Amino acid sequence: MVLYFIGLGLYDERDITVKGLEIAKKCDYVFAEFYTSLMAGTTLGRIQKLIGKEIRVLSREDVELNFENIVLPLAKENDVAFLTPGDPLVATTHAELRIRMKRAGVESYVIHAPSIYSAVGITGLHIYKFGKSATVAYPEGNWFPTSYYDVIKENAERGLHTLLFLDIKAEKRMYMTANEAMELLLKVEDMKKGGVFTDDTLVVVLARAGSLNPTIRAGYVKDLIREDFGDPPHILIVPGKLHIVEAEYLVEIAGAPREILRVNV
Amino acid sequence: MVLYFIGLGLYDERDITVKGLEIAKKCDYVFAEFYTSLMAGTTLGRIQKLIGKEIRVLSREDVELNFENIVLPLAKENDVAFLTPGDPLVATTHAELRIRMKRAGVESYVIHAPSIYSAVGITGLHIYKFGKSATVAYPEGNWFPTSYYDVIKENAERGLHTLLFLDIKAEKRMYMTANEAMELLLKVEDMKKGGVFTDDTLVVVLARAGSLNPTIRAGYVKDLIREDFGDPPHILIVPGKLHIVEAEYLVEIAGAPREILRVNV
Ligand SMILES: Nc1ncnc2c1ncn2[C@@H]1O[C@H](CSCC[C@H](N)C(=O)O)[C@@H](O)[C@H]1O
Ligand code: NA
Ligand SMILES: [Pt+2]
Ligand SMILES: [Pt+2]
Repeated sequence: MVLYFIGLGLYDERDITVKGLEIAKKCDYVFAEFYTSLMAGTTLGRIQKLIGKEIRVLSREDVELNFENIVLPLAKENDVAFLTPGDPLVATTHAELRIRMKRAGVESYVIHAPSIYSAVGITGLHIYKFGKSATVAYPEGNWFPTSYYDVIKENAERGLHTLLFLDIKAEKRMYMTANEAMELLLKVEDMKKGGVFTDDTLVVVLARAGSLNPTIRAGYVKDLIREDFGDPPHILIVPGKLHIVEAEYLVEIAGAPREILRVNV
Repeated sequence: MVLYFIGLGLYDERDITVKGLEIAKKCDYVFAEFYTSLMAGTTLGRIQKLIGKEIRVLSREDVELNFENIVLPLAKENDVAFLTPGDPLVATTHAELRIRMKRAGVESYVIHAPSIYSAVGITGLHIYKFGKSATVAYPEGNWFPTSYYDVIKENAERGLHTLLFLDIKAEKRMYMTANEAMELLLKVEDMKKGGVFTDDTLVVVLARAGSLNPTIRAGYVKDLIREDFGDPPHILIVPGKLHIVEAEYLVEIAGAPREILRVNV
């Protein structure tokens, strides 16, 4: 009868909510996708064991082109679950999926889970101060995306922080590191020369949020661009004018240079 | 003392994550606070029953002024859990708390949970398009705050959505409804004449996020300002120019007027 959008959380299979687990356990069919993000702390096997169901993993093409062709033949007889990393509707196009299903006569429910979008709070940066978000995409051939640079510019001018989701090619097992995003940004700066992202820009890196020991680091690009932040996933943040308490957190928790406390300079 | 910040999630006692529940059960002492927000879909008794541990509630004062005298000296040699609605560290007081503990030589870990910041994704509005967020506070005495109005203007001006939290008196359990928020915003519009919030402005109201049956409504102020959105807490969002996909989602899921497909896209 119905379709469940169930988020699995940030890091591992335990990041799912109790609500999500109890509902997943009782679904007749369980589908999942693992291309919108990376859950570096678990495996398909562990998730299957926790839920006690066999999980059919879908590729991006299966979902975007054949979702209703794969699910309709079931959702019309049985309860179906669709599992995704983090929160199913955050920084994905899965919301549009609910539209398809509804037009096809299948009602759906969403079960939220920890998302990187709110997890940024662990960096000490005021979540309300974040502005428009962007994604740093891998260049492809001659195509070199650069719009994320303009987003940073617009937010920074307003004194707002910029959350930069990093690119991922799940089928090639390529997960963009914060180091790589910084290299790409330095190159876009070299081209545009807007003084938006340079060696002296203060950035914040959050790696593997959701794990008990995520990597939280802050400092100037020149010092962090070659630093090892551990395995992916990574998220990069370009803060705006800092609040003193934001600077305190970055210094005391993220090991930032004590000089940022002079938010005046 | 190792301190575990554990988020309780959006609505009820099942919104905590499997990870949070298990860690909370392993902790010798479990504290909680419900002053930053309330868990409107459940009760302390129900959360206590699920966690299977005695839950010691702490007031805003207990936390901000005496946390080191209550939690620490109690949990000399043990692990302590501190339960908070939503996702820990989203609220500023939690981040400050972590800094304080670190200075006191106390290490802490964070177990994330769904936050309203990511949950709003259920409105169909793309998360990347949200800009600076703000809170609508009641005017009182000789004080009439209006900054939240400027936040809307700056965001919408750039085609960004504005997430608006509504005033809450946790201790007294009093909430500002979306209706009241709308009246206040119109009152501010009359004072500023910015053409930012009027009877023709498109807004979205979200209530009981986390619940399996949340209330998601979209429409013009003139139509929504007297609608019954149910029990608080409510969340008000003033979107910017809509993506056609966003608009279709609002029409088909949040019952928005077909009219938005040509007026707000
Ligand atoms: N646990 C994590 N730690 C650090 N970054 C993460 C992360 N999870 C996701 N990200 C970031 O977000 C990108 C995927 S976008 C999908 C986000 C997911 N829907 C959610 O709600 O969390 C990743 O490439 C990475 O840039
Ligand atoms: Na935001
Ligand atoms: Pt989208
Ligand atoms: Pt919250």
